[PDB]
Amino acid sequence: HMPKSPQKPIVRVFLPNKQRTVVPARCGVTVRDSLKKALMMRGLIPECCAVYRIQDGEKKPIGWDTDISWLTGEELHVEVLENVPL
Repeated sequence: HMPKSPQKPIVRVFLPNKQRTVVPARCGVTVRDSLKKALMMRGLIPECCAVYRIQDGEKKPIGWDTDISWLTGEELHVEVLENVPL
């Protein structure tokens, strides 16, 4: 056994209903494929969830299929497009 080793570059994603998670920013991997676990455990599909970052005080939208490496050290916030789960 060894202690935790988070010595990797990461991204801070805030999930709906006061939840949050941190994922390692890897080159080649998309934000979608990174947060797929977080979405799954929340029961949310990527197409019903919107992501944005804050730059110079402005909220700019982000595509799920963008490489998470582009967001190394960014704090993301998720929005629910349709709250009622069908």
